[PDB]
Amino acid sequence: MTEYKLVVVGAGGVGKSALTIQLIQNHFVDEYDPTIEDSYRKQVVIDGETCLLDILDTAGQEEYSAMRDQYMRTGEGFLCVFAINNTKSFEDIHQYREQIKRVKDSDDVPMVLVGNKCDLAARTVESRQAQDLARSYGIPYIETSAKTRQGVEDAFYTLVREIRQH
Amino acid sequence: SVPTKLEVVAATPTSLLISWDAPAVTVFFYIIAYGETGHGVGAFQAFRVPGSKSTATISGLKPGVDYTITVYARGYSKQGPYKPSPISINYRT
Ligand SMILES: Nc1nc2c(ncn2[C@@H]2O[C@H](COP(=O)(O)OP(=O)(O)OP(O)(O)=S)[C@@H](O)[C@H]2O)c(=O)[nH]1
Ligand SMILES: [Mg+2]
Repeated sequence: MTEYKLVVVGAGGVGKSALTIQLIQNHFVDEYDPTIEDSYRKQVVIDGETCLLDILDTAGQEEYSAMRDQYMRTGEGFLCVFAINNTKSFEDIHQYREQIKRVKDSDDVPMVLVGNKCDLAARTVESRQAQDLARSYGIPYIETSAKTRQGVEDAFYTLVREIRQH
Repeated sequence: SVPTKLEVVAATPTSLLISWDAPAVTVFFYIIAYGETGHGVGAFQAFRVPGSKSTATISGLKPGVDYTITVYARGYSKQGPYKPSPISINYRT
């Protein structure tokens, strides 16, 4: 059975753990428990093809170079997550991508840009800015709510499709 | 709770300099979280600082607004993951 090693990366508090737990266990974690490192494995069927998702839920960036370099080397695809109420989380995306490209030695890495917390009223990052960034990288952009499940399955399955089509 | 003695040491209408007492164990990193007092789930911002720090600046705040600030310590020990309960304070402006 094919395995996909997915790595969720982004600033602290943007919803990486809540998005992962919604995909894998189908419930919303409302408590904030900052992550050190967590792995999730689940057998799924995507577009009729059975696979195992091995998802690494990482501590918030910026991580120590030595640790970040290890999961960027082994990751096959990256969910780059910001929160639409955190402009710093959005601005930091560019350097996360540059670091993944440097470790992979490739400008073509399977990646999806995720704008999370799209259920919140008071947004500080516009969709237009994020769509323009994702287009500049040639990668998909999707807005998600771990709370309502809007876009969650689409974001992870889109990342698996990016790996399969690489 | 870890760390201890969380306080605002300097404030402007848009910024807070916060300070805390490090525990007597090695901390890998801290998370600083801030939002309006009584905010709904997810309605906050957070950033990571290295475990060597015992201060942080929070910027881009609205003048005359009540904020809740929370600090989490994270790391490892002989016992396993180090995930103590956070410490919080409230501060206006
Ligand atoms: N309203 C809302 N809240 C969310 C959403 N996603 C996550 N949250 C909330 O924000 C908080 C942080 O989410 P979490 O998944 O723990 O962040 P994280 O990115 O894993 O944080 P870290 O481990 O890097 S420090 C939690 O209280 C969670 O319930 C969302 O889509 N909408
Ligand atoms: Mg987490």
